[PDB]
Amino acid sequence: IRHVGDALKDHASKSRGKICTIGIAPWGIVENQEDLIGRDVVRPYQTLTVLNSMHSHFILADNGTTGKYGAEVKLRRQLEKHISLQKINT
Amino acid sequence: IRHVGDALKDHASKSRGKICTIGIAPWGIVENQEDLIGRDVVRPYQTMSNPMSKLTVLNSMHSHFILADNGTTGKYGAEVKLRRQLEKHISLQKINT
Amino acid sequence: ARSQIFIYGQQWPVGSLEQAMLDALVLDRVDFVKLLIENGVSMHRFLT
Amino acid sequence: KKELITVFRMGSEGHQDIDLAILTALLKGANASAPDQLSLALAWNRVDIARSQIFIYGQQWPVGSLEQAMLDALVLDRVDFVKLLIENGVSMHRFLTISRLEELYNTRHGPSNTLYHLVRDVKKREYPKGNLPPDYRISLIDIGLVIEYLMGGAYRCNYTRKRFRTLYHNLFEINHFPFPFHELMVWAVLMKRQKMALFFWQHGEEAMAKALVACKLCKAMAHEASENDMVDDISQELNHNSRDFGQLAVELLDQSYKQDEQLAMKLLTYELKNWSNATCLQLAVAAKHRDFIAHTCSQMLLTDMWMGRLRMRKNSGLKVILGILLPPSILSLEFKNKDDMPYMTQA
Amino acid sequence: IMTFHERPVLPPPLIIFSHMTMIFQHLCCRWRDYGLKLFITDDELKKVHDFEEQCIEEYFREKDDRFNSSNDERIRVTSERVENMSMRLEEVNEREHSMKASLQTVDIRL
Amino acid sequence: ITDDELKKVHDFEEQCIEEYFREKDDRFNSSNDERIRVTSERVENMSMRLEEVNEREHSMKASLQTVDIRL
Amino acid sequence: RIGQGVPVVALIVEGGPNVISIVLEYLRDTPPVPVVVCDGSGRASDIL
Amino acid sequence: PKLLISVHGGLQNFELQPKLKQVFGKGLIKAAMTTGAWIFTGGVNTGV
Amino acid sequence: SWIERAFYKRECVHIIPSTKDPHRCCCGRLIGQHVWSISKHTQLSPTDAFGTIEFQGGGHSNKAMYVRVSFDTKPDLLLHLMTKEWQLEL
Repeated sequence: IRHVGDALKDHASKSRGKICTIGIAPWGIVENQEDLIGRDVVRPYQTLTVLNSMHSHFILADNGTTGKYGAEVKLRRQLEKHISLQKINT
Repeated sequence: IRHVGDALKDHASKSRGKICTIGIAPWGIVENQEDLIGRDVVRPYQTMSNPMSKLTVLNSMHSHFILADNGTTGKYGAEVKLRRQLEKHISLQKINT
Repeated sequence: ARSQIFIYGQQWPVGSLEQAMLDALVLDRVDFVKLLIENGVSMHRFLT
Repeated sequence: KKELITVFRMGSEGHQDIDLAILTALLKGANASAPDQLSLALAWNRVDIARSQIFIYGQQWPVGSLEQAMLDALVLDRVDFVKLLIENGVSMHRFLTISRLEELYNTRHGPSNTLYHLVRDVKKREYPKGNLPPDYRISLIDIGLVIEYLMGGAYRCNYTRKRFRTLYHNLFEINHFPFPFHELMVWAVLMKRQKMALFFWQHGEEAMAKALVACKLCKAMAHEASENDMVDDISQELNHNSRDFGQLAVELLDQSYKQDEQLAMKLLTYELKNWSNATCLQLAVAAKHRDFIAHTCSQMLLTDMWMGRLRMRKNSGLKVILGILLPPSILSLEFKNKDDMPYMTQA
Repeated sequence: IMTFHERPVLPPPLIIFSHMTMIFQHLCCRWRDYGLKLFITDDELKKVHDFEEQCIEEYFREKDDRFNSSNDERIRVTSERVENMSMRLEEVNEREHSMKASLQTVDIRL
Repeated sequence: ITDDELKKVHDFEEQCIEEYFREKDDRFNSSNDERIRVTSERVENMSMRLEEVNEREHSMKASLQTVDIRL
Repeated sequence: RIGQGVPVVALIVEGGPNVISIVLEYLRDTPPVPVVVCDGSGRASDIL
Repeated sequence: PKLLISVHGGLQNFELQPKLKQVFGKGLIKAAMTTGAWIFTGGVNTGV
Repeated sequence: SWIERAFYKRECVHIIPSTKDPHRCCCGRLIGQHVWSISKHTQLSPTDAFGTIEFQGGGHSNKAMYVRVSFDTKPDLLLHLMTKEWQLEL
């Protein structure tokens, strides 16, 4: 994902083109969890591990636990299955 | 012969020469036989080959054809003896030296 | 399209390549026209 | 004490060079904070060392230290440190203030400049005194007086306007500059830092106006240096900088003419509120830029200015003569739209 | 163009009327910006600024592409790469001599 | 002229077309600029491959050392 | 003028028995001085 | 100076590998150029 | 206000099992920092961590919308979140 973010930084420098580059991460492993507490409020973030700086959206998933993985794989798999059942516009 | 035709395609794509590449095939096994009926008349030919048909088309980048008919269609063996006899008769001819 | 779709062993429906020629001609794809002519399509039998 | 000893090995992965080993050993032998390492790399003028060690992933940074290092890189004429600091999160909008810009104009590091002679001349002209004191702090108002003298004509710098003088008297995001790269362009042009000016030309808006202003400022400073019997190499270098900025403006005009003609007209004509309500054509004429006006876009713009509110543009001369001699021939002419291209003097 | 734009409408032999006009106007302005700008709006200003950044980016990276595609640049980059490659090949030759020696030694230990 | 003459000039202009495009390709390929470009991209690819071979030989020499030590 | 003196490095090539005492004097110093050694020359640098 | 380098080594004359000598020389020259350093040697024309 | 009323979250309220380290619980957080049901006994509630994130530093400034959701949420509401609130075409 760090190499993905470096690719996206080059892209920012490759063209103003916009990549919708959704990140699915566990909520418990993110640094500065209190920095991202709000309701439709713009929160500054500083660049447990940090989120990637060159991503566009986030689907941070909390199973309750802190500092552990496994909180996102099943949700990401089911969401990929659900979007794959959606019909294309053709 | 398909590999030889690809080689001749590359030859036509980068080199000025006309390679004499006389191919000898059975007459009854070539696709669209009625397309090649005429007497000293230029007949168009299709390089499409139908995968359902067992008959195969001629190679597109050959120079001359000695299509030999023993009467049968869709079977080989109508050209081997004639080709061997023609190669022997050519080799009997003396070179210009 | 050249490396995968037009590889050896690809079965083709009758009349579909002519429709692909029409679609490549209307959508300014000179290289797809080159590939389709090089894969057996003749203009004499196509242009009406 | 095994941690101080750095061992270089030929071949393998022992940095493949003496100097990464030496400078890395110095950086972790100091063992201080990353501002100290950044100031050391700034002193050594080693941008690659600071990029590959100090700005590695996961480096903790104190609040306000990056702006101090930005100021220190700006006063020492280090282009690639400013590029690296900008690429690592420092922004000009949150950094550049009035006091920091005044400190930049009053710095003594970096190369030499002829700004002090200009300040002395405009102070002698304003209050006929004479030589400035050695411990003189050059205010931004004096910088505004210097620009006006060099630009010339009826130019009025934003420093000398009543709003900026009121803000200066009441203080010495209101103190932040809305367009900081314009001020950094003017500061880098005035203290004769060509590479920093070329870096600041790329970043920010109103690039053509900045290039033409820099061209005229460099030409005026070259003329002032030749008039004051200074070193002739300074005048030659300032003329070279003026020609480089003029060539940049001409190439930008070529790119704008290649992309979109009408947007190039709109770039050439729109009023520059940050440059004394001027026009890029006026700035190019005031700079005596022969190649800018002789370009096709400026010539056809002047043709559009010539005809007024008339389409015409076919067999010119005879129809307007027939309109002048016969006033009933005027109404049979194709006039332009109400808002097609409204060149006005005072709106 | 600026001289004829700032000039009065009437020609010189009838210009005295126009002069009196300006005199009267000036007196009224006592009793109670030389150029031709456009005065565009804010969205048009943003469009002009974005067009300018597009042109700046285009000019800079076409200049970089012209510098990188220059026969001169290619001849330098090729030379440097070929020098570095000769250096490494020498190193690979040495390592392979050493490896053939080690193969002989292992055949001996066999 | 006749239909056969039409056929012969119809062949003649196609030797002219094929000779023009393929002499133009030969002029483009035998110029200096292209040859320099082809040489520079194959120096690109050959350099990286050679660095890779260097590293793989380092590893292989280490392996031969360990094997002979075991011996 | 941020609060640091000039940095001092100690490059060691080969050397004898005395340069080990020189390295000991450099490392056990306030402020400490880093020591960069080189390999392949021999003698004290190789044993280091 | 922005950097002080103290080169120490053996007083006896010695010969190193040619590539090692070239790399060490290029490193010392480049390090004293770019940082504007001061090199401190033993003075006399022996060894290091 | 739809994001809080549709997407849920879960919070670590357990018996604090020490295992290895006495401060580290089953969820790994600090023992006094508290406030699946197996050994975590987690409780379900509306979210209070969603909106927009402004990345300060790290080169270019990019805003990334974000949401914290439960790991057991059905993917259909998440897909309607991206298509409707987040203005993302299929």
